[PDB]
Amino acid sequence: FPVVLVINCGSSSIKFSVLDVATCDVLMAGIADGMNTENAFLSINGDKPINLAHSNYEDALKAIAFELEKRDLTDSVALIGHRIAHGGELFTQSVIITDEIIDNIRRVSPLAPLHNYANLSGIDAARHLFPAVRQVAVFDTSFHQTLAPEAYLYGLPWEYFSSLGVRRYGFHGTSHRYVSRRAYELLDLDEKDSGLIVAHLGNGASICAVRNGQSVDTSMGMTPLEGLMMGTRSGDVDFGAMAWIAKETGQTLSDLERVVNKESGLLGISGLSSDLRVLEKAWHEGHERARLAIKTFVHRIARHIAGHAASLHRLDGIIFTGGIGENSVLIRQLVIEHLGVLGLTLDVEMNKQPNSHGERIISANPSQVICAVIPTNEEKMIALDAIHLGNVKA
Amino acid sequence: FPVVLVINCGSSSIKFSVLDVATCDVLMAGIADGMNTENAFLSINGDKPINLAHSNYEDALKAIAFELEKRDLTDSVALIGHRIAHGGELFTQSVIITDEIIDNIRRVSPLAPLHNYANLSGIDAARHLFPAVRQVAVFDTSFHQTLAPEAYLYGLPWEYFSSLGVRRYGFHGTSHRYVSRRAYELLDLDEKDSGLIVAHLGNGASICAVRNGQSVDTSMGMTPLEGLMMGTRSGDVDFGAMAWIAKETGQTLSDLERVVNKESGLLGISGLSSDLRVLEKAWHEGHERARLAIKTFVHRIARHIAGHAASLHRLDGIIFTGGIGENSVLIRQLVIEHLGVLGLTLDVEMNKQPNSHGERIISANPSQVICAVIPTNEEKMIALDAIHLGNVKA
Ligand SMILES: Nc1ncnc2c1ncn2[C@@H]1O[C@H](COP(=O)(O)OP(=O)(O)OP(=O)(O)OP(=O)(O)OC[C@H]2O[C@@H](n3cnc4c(N)ncnc43)[C@H](O)[C@@H]2O)[C@@H](O)[C@H]1O
Ligand SMILES: Nc1ncnc2c1ncn2[C@@H]1O[C@H](COP(=O)(O)OP(=O)(O)OP(=O)(O)OP(=O)(O)OC[C@H]2O[C@@H](n3cnc4c(N)ncnc43)[C@H](O)[C@@H]2O)[C@@H](O)[C@H]1O
Repeated sequence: FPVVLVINCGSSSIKFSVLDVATCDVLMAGIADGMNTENAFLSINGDKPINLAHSNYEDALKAIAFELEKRDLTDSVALIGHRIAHGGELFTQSVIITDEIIDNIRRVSPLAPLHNYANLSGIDAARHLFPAVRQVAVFDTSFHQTLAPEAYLYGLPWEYFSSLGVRRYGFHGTSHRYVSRRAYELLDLDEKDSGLIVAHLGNGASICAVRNGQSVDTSMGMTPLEGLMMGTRSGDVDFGAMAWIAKETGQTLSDLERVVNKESGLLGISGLSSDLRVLEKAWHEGHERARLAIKTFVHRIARHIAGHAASLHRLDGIIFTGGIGENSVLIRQLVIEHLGVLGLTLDVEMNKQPNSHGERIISANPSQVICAVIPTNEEKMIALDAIHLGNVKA
Repeated sequence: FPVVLVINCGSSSIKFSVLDVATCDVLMAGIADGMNTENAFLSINGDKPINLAHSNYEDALKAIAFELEKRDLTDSVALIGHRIAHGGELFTQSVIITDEIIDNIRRVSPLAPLHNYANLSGIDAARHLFPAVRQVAVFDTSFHQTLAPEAYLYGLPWEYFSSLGVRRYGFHGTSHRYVSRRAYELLDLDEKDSGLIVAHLGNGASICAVRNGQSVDTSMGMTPLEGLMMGTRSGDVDFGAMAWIAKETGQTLSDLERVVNKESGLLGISGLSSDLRVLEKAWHEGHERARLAIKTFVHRIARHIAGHAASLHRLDGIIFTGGIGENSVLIRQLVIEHLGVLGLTLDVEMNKQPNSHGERIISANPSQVICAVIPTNEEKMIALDAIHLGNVKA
């Protein structure tokens, strides 16, 4: 009864899950949190916030490793999956982790230094604690590697691309990939003659155009800062505006980077919260800046969905996913009503249904494009990649 | 036989034209150039590049004022029209210039300091040299003042909007307005139940969604730096990318501002020229970076056209205009082929025709959206506003 241990070893946390290989069901989940800090803890299933004060990335996983052993799981771990933030141009698919892969992840790390050096910290720990276990790296950029240069180039001087690697990469690749594969079933589409837009709407948020099974445009950039407005991120912002602000307030690029990344977005406009549930209720209670944040948020989503549609030969489906996309009856409806130009017709009884109803269509019959909600499952996508790679000879 | 003197008094030049009131035809045109410099000259109709070494904004216009008098035109100048770069939120239409208007243009000047202080330099000169002549200010931002907050807000903290006025303004307002008014005739549309996208494609470039006669979205930002890739401007650029470059090369926000504004775009990608004719031929001659610049250029136009379409209830027309939009058979075709998702069908015999054929439809009958080329005429739009305002009592 083999299992897969999935790890996302972020800048300040290690989220993990243990999935059964035969059914891909979660048997255990958890989050080590407050990493590299004095107050570090490990909450499995939100059941016993066990203190692990002053603990590194390997300590957290050595904690977790014991918890699997306390449950006799350690000896069924046949595979380990690692979520990697950034694969630059080197990674176009998931790979069995070897010394070469480590070097290569290390080479692309300058593109996402905070997050990639935490991913490597996690691989290092896992390799120690599970030496006879095959391990697999799954990159959030890799699905977007099929973008053409016209879709990934910035209008900067060519020098910045060829010597410094400045180009669009895009993220949420594992979600976009997973969700698009699931849409071909739900919508009864032929992958190889199909056109989808996937709106991954969580705390971080991005659109992806998937033409014939392949990503052909996505909204995030070299960094997660491009495209949609999100929880705390501004989304697309006029560089001339940012330069004008600099002069006016004395702020530096670094300062404004923090603002754009940590204090902007739903949080920034509303002045209340990055949380959409909080803001939905605030609007309901007559809050005006909450209403503006959401309307702005919706408008930028509508605008990118339509804009990413231009990279398709035909639009068969729009799929919503993520915490916001799976759960917000309002935002889904607002966005879809903002896309009447594309011929969309919402079915509000279908749109009203909670996420418990799973993969589900939410558009009427007259609708020229199918709209659906498809809960993402990144941990399952990582495990399926791991399972496949478990049959390989290295 | 009254005439209107139209002036665009830019950062380094004064373009002018003299239009007949009864027919709106150009009787005289010219460009004072190399302003605030040692080598300053005045080329009327490209006929006698008259040297005017070391001359201010009033000297240039005093030169021009004499040339009108040498042609007995000075005494038929019934109206003067001034092109203003930026009207902030104060100007929503064209106005008879008074002391109040001057103060107000001066108040909004921090939003576009280079260009607005040159506009005021031009008003100052014209007011002196033509004291009994009614004068009119026409702002490139004013047409976009009908944008809703959701369409003009950035995802920055609310503070930056309410105290510093950081919002989208958009430009090419006079062109977008002019061209959209002309499209209602060409396409036999009712202005009040209509949806247009106008692609103003020149050296500077922007899209505008015009719903029921009103601008509801546009691609430029607080500054001309947002949206489309253009001649020397990058267009939309990931702020995270720009911050990453800063760290890597030691460059400042100011440095990167210059790069983004003056060295990027068609120029930047190709390494050859900001000129599209040069690049069309370069591609034809097998040049790869010329081909990439154009493809990138086209792709970002297609993406914004479709994205601005989301702000319409229905898409009746896409209109091309500007030096590139009026004259590039290739780019028009490429862009339209990149929008097959919207149901466009090009008529290539119609698309092949040069600009001499004027306002013209370039789409087939099956096409679900009419596509057209409509030569812009900003000087005529300014004069028509002036003519109307000549009937007012101040
Ligand atoms: N610089 C960088 N470079 C490279 N990689 C980087 C990076 N920075 C970060 N990364 C990486 O990017 C990856 C993804 O990061 P994120 O983009 O931040 O993660 P996410 O997909 O938004 O998922 P999350 O769980 O945070 O939000 P959820 O969908 O629950 O959605 C939460 C939202 O859903 C809403 N919601 C939930 N239920 C709701 C309901 N019933 N109604 C309305 N809203 C609801 C909530 O209110 C909330 O607003 C991470 O691995 C991270 O390490
Ligand atoms: N920071 C700021 N804030 C506020 N306001 C500001 C500002 N900076 C500037 N402004 C103002 O914005 C206004 C507009 O500026 P711009 O945006 O720069 O002007 P434009 O509309 O591009 O017109 P231009 O004449 O330069 O180019 P054209 O259409 O001929 O098109 C030229 C192109 O067409 C191409 N072309 C011509 N014929 C062609 C053919 N046959 N085939 C292919 N291409 C052709 C050419 O190759 C060339 O590439 C100005 O008043 C300016 O002062």
